Amino acid sequence: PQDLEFTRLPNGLVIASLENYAPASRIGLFIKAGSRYEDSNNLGTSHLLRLASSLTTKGASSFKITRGIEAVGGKLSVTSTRESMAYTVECLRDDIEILMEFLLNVTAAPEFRRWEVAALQSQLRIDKAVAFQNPQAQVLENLHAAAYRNALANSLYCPDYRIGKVTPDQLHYYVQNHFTSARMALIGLGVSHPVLKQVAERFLNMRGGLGLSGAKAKYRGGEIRDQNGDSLVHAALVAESAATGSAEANAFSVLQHVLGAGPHVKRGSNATSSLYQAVAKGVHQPFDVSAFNASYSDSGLFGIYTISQAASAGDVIKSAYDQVKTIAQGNLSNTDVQAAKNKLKAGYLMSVESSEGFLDEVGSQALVAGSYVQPSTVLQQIDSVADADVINAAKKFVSGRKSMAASGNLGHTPFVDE
Amino acid sequence: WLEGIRKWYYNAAGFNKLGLMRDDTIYEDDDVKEAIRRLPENLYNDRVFRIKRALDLTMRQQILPKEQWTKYEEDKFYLEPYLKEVIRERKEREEWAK
Amino acid sequence: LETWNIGVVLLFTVMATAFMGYVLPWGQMSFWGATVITNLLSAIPYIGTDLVEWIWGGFSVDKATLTRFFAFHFILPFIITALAAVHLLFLHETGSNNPTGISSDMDKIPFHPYYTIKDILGALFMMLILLILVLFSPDLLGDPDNYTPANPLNTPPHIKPEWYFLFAYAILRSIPNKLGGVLALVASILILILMPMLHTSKQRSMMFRPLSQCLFWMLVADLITLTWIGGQPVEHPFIIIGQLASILYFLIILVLMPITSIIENNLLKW
Amino acid sequence: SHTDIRVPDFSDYRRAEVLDSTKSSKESSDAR
Amino acid sequence: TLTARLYSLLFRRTSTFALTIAVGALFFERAFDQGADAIYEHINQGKLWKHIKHKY
Amino acid sequence: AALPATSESPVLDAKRSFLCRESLSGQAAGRPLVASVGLNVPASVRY
Amino acid sequence: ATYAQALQSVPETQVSQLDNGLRVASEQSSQPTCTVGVWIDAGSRYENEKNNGAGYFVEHLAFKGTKNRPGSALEKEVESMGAHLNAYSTREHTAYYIKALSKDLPKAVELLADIVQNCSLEDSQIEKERDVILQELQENDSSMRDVVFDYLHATAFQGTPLAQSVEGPSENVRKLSRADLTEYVSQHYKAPRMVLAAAGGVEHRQLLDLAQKHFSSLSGTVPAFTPCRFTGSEIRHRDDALPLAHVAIAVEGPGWANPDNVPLQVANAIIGHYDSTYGGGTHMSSTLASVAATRKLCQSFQTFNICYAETGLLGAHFVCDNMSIDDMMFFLQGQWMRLCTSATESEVVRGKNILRNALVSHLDGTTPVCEDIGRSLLTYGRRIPLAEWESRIAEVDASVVREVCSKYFYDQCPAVAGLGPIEQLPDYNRIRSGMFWLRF
Amino acid sequence: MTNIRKSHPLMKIINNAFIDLPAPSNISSWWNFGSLLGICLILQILTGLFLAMHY
Amino acid sequence: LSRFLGPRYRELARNWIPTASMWGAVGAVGLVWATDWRLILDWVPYINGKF
Ligand code: HEM
Ligand code: HEM
Repeated sequence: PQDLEFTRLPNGLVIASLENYAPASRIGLFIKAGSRYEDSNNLGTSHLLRLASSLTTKGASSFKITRGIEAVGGKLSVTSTRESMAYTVECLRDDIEILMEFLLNVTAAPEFRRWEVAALQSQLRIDKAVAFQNPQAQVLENLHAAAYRNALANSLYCPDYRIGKVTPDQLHYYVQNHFTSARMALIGLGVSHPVLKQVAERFLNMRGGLGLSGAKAKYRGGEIRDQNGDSLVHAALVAESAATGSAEANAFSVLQHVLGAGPHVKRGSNATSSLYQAVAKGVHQPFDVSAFNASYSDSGLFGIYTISQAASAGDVIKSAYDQVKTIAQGNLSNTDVQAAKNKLKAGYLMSVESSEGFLDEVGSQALVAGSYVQPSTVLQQIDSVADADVINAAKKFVSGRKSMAASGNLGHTPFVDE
Repeated sequence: WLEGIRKWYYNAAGFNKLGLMRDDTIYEDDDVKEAIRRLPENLYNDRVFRIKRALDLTMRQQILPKEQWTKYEEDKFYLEPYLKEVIRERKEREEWAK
Repeated sequence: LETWNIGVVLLFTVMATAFMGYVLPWGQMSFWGATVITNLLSAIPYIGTDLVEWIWGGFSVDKATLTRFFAFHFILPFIITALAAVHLLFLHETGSNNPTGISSDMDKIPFHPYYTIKDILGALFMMLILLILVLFSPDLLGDPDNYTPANPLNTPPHIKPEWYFLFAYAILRSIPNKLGGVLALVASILILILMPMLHTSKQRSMMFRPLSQCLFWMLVADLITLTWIGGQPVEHPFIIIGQLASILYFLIILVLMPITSIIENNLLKW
Repeated sequence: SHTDIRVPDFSDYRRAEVLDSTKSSKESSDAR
Repeated sequence: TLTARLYSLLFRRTSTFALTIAVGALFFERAFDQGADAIYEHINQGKLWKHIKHKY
Repeated sequence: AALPATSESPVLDAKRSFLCRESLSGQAAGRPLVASVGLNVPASVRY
Repeated sequence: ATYAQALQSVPETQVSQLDNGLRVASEQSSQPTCTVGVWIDAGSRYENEKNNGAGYFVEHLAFKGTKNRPGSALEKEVESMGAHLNAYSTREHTAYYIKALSKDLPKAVELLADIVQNCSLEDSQIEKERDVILQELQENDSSMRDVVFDYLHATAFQGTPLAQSVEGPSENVRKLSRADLTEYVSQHYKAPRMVLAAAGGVEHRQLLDLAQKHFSSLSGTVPAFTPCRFTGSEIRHRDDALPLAHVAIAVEGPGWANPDNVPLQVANAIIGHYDSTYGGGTHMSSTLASVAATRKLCQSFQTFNICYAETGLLGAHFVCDNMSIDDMMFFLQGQWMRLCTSATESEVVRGKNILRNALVSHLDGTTPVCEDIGRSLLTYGRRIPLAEWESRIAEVDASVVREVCSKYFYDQCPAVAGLGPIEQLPDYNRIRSGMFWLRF
Repeated sequence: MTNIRKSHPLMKIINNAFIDLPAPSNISSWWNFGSLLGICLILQILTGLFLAMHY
Repeated sequence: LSRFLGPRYRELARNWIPTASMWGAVGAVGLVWATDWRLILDWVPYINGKF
């Protein structure tokens, strides 16, 4: 099924293509354009930009894009993290030229007409309310606001006061400063490399440079508490860990899977999760606990996420934190680290099974590192991680300053200091 | 000269005697309604006051002083591009519908 | 559209009412006008004669026709009242047009103080004209021969319908063919239903359209010509005058007005 | 508790064509 | 069944339903008037002008 | 797109309750959240 | 490839059988991970009113211990290799599967055989799962879509075992004993009704050797299936405390093996789906989606083709505020009628493209392919290749769509479920009249 | 707690048609002939009925 | 007109032609029946007896 072909053009744009010969083709344009590039004056600009695909472009009207992508059964999706924006077109392999022209019009020639932009402010409210129906969305937003001072402190969602105020000039300035060639990677699964090169030649010649150089994320170490009475309390307690793609980051991944990083068995007991066992020793109420890992280009957050009854919130949090401290005290066997490595490696290989997952991995790799590495190298990097590296990471979390975000009835929730 | 006839007709039409521009007098169908809805707010407010003043003038069966009349060479076709774009979108929808 | 179409319906119904009411005095003009305009319905192919004899209730205009015309004349204005109510219902969905042809929502006023008093003064003026007619020239707009009782064995030397039919009468007398004449007479009112489809101007009103005003006043003068001609005998000068007047009537509405509006559009660079 | 909801038996009102639960009701639909 | 066939052929579409109703109205008027008239002239047999006209 | 999405999006609608530890299991977050929108697909969030 | 050569290059599902009648099916790739599972022809439609819920209860107890792996030991083993154990139950099918590394397939296969063959069904665990299942019933009550589809099944298939819910009524949950569950497993977990599927980096010969080493004990070489009458009917649960109303309307659609399914799916793609978080809104080719976006008539709508062996639910589910239900019905039924009488070729082309895209995009990853293999061998006795699905889609036109939507939708009695502030949900006679057109 | 002219169901529609109806501030005498017609109609029904008492 | 024409509208015409001609036959039969138009009715076998 051929081999991944990865090249970097003189404009700095990256193009990577794997022709797997699958009936469907998937093309993603990955850009360093997340909400970490906003400042205090244009918060929510990139959220409206995420919602702004399928608006009129210089080469195709809004009706043309909607109707002409639905005609071929195609899909146009925009997925944002705090650091990246990925624009994906997926369709059958015979219709990829139409979808690629649409994608290139969307990213390189956006028009941001004032009436279409003013008729899109309502979906900021709709989109954010739908996301905030999950109690974790706002807890993670508050955790980033309380862990950072400036850059990663920015929400993926528009501030409520900024809704109805994100202007077309903010969108134009944003695209002109973040959608540049040396910040972009076009990655096609199920396409030929020369085709992607011709696509990258017909467009994507904005500046061939680095655009606006966003600020370094500054650790804050604060606490945000959202009393809202919800039956459950969601609490996140983190410290600064490491930037993505390092030996320390891999140690933090192994530590996440030592502590427990989500369930493997349906309705199970999370037996191999040491955090879960520590909490279930004393907390006989319904609960969930996992280790939380958030790695970024210039920083990272490692800690614990707990969901519990309002009454038992403190007991769950103290139990989890003391289990982490016990790992920091050098109590960590080789079998548990082998099991954690197996979990991590299996999860990594399973994430790239789908075309969406493999495309996302290749795109993030091309943005963060500017190079592609096969899963075998990733797995042996996981293998290289030693026991002392895990013990460390846990020490760094324990000794590190903490940021906390909780939501629910917090009358029994501790503070960062207690 | 075509422009002699054009300026003659602009004087004879006489909406300039009311302070109106040509695009103020257009019959408001659905295309024109969307075109007016897409105007920037300053142009919309100018249009609204111009039209209100002209209605106030015709209510008295009066016209403005000749100094205040819209000069033919100063008539701003402010609504023309918005209307052309609205009509282009309608025409595209219809071409799709066939 | 909806109020204009209701108005066309109202025009036809008012004409039917007035026509049937004019027969009620049973004078010479009543009888012979009913005779001519009912016999116009025989020109309909196949079912025409049966339709006329059924409307008559007999072989000619006679007792059955008079009593049924009284009944229809009594009932029709109430149908007109309902149609005028529907008319106003449709009109209030948009409000009124205005002389500039421009939407005026930024300058609306309450109806009561302003247009109740304006409509009342208009009503007083209408009453003045009507009372001058009633109290000073009661017979100015009528024919002396309707003061003679109807005589089925003696046709009046002239048979002219009421003045407010004469234009259509002139139109119907212009074309020799019976059925084509009737079709032209009906088209001279059904053509009002074509005005929206024939509108090619960028502007709603003719306030800023000098050439369309010229054509409009030609159409008014031509309708006055047709009224005069329909009041005159079918003789040498009046035949050719009425024929050219009818052709002009249709050629303005269907041809000259849209082309002239297109020319005006181009003169305004749109 | 929504799984505790059962439609009541409508056999008393049913047409004879559809009294059996084990039969396709399409096979009588046209006739019905 | 017969009613399944009638529905499938003549009742499913409203235009064909209406055509069946129109043709049936014509044939029903004919047959119903014929039957009702025969009943009325049997009840009143010999009493009507038609029954006795052939003597005059 | 062609496929409907594991979950459609009612705003102003209570989603689901969690009453058991078995249901609560997996609801804790482990990775930073991503936000996804789509022309013809339900919007999603992931943690 | 040109999508015609790419379909022809898709790997072939290899199928074998054990002497006991267990079918073994695998689609191989070069991926370093696999999904392997057991799909069983067992569901709630196989349960009567006294046993209803037993299959869900057995799925609940599946991973809680076998005679070889007591309690958490099994879970530990799965978790100790990075694998993921999952299970599900429907009214007709039950599945237990593992996502593992390709080198873990032997153990995974072993772990599955044990799970289906030697579940402990311990009474203490049965009581703990009784409590869990009651709490999950109350959790499912909170999901308006799940409730409205249970209601739709209950009224459409009233008097039949297809009206039953998967979980059963809470009274059965409280009353089911170990003897009930052992009887359910002994009568439904049989080799002739099971399929061992595997998709991914799995060689068929090796999987077959594993199945012969771990499943050969199973039943060698009987109550199963009665047809389920469909009923035009409505069930309306009014709760004006609910912010949004859910409405599900379905006619009797075809069963699994009926070719009419392919045109009908095409037709559903013409109507499409929508929710208020869509980019396209007013510009969508689906008329209902564009009207719903322009007028804000609903929060979402979806078409569905639920299939059982011999019947199914063909219809639509929508969510809207109290004052728009009527509109949502009017525009939805109208679309149905517009398809029955005036389908039109270009939107049939669009719907065909949508269907091909749905079929190809769905089969992305080892787990969807493993489910496709298992469920396909249960419903068709075969894995239908995507080239065949494409052949069946290519033979659809507007005449075919008009004919099949006429056969299933036009002048048919629907089954209707309403939940919430549904006072404006139209009366059943009005909906039934909306199922035909007088102009036509 | 309410103006009868706006609350009462018959007065509501009379009010909306002839009192509180927004009318253009600049409609001329040519716009009077609607009400005139409505008056003419009424006159014809009145006189006519009194004529019908003897005809 | 321009907004009309095109393959889709000609296909709609073809789709509705059977229904239109069926309603035409319905109107024809109903008009023949209501007015007792013998010009056609004299050819209908049993109805022929009514004249
Ligand atoms: C029974 C006789 C009629 C009555 C009582 C009547 C009544 C009215 C009234 C009261 C108005 C509002 C006031 C006005 O603008 O004049 C009006 C407006 C109107 N009528 Fe009539 N009308 C009648 C006949 C007609 C006829 C014959 C037509 C022509 C087809 C017509 C078309 C209109 C139109 C288009 C308007 C709106 C005019 C505008 O706002 O610019 N009506 N009618
Ligand atoms: C639309 C409103 C009406 C119009 C346009 C109208 C018109 C006419 C006309 C032109 C005449 C003949 C006048 C003449 O003798 O020269 C007449 C006569 C008559 N009308 Fe009316 N009429 C209307 C309403 C009514 C109504 C509603 C009635 C009955 C209540 C009525 C009763 C009569 C009677 C009895 C006559 C015969 C006596 C007479 O000649 O004056 N009219 N009508």
